[PDB]
Amino acid sequence: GHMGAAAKKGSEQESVKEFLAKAKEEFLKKWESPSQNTAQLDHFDRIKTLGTGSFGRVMLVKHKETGNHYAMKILDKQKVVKLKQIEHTLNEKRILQAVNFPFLVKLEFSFKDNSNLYMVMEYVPGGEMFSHLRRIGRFSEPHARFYAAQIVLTFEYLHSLDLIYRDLKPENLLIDQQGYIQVTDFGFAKRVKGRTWTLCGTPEYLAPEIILSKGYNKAVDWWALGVLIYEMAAGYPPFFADQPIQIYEKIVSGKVRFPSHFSSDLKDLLRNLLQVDLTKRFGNLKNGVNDIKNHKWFATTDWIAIYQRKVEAPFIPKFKGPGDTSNFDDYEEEEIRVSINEKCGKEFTEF
Amino acid sequence: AGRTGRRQAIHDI
Ligand SMILES: c1cc2c(cc1C[NH2+]C1CCCC1)OCO2
Repeated sequence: GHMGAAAKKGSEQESVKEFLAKAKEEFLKKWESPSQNTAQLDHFDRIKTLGTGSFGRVMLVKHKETGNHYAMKILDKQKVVKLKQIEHTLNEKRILQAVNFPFLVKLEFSFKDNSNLYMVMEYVPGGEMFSHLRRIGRFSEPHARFYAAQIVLTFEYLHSLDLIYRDLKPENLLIDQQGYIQVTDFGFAKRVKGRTWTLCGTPEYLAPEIILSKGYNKAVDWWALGVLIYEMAAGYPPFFADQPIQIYEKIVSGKVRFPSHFSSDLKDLLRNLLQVDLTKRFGNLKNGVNDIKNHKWFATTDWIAIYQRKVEAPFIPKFKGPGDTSNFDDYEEEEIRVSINEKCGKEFTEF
Repeated sequence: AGRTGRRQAIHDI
């Protein structure tokens, strides 16, 4: 057969099972008993906006007592208006306070006031994968593979907890001081036993079953991994158009074209991730994530060494010291204003 | 030809 090696991989798969069982036990303790109101706004100096998004912004902040830096996500409760915008916000905070994995950003505090919701996380000063990718054009296949391996492991962890991530893309991936990934922006993540039905995500990364209004499952994350790997290795995503509706027609079609510099191993992996037929999509078959981990394109990947952060990264971001924001783009600043009247108190009771 | 800037995710398409 292909391996002569097979005993090492099998023992390795029993160890994965052992790890995930302990991880589930730890997750459930925190999921059932969530932390709440662990800080307040005047505990932090606000320094600079690091990015914006639905409902507010993420700012670099500095804790006054300790001097530690953090990334504070600020959500304007009055912009979180639609039913699934509200539900998604509660998902994000509850999941983040319960997970623990080397490639997931750590939530350190959360709290709310009359006007806003706040989530305070570790600050990752190396910037977004997005910026680095657009600046250098594309990553070589070994470089893309190193990042992809971390997403594979992160999704194996999340899916084992019945969590779907649903917004994979370079904007959501930060590069830490060792050159490894941190996944942030859990605004679309959800705990799902079975199917879910919300039409949500980013157009370029949507699986066909989402676009087609089907009840869908964690396999949408494996589709999105295919989109991410393609975009990392090409410099642009596989379903690329100016308007969302044009993107959706390309996604559903069952067709994908590859750059001439893609290796055949890479194209084979991508054809099996970017597979419209759910009975054929890698990550969704009887062998689960192992069809991905055992694919030829990953043959050089030491999965355990990646998890243990023993592999030398392809790129280390420049860092000038604590609180350095040089790896982030600039955004317009807007003063935080807290109303004297509690807004939307009943919609965010649980936050 | 397609979008090169940061992409916003949509909560309810
Ligand atoms: C996503 C969701 C948001 C947000 C910002 C984002 C964009 N990514 C962040 C910016 C810095 C890196 C991580 O402000 C409010 O909710």
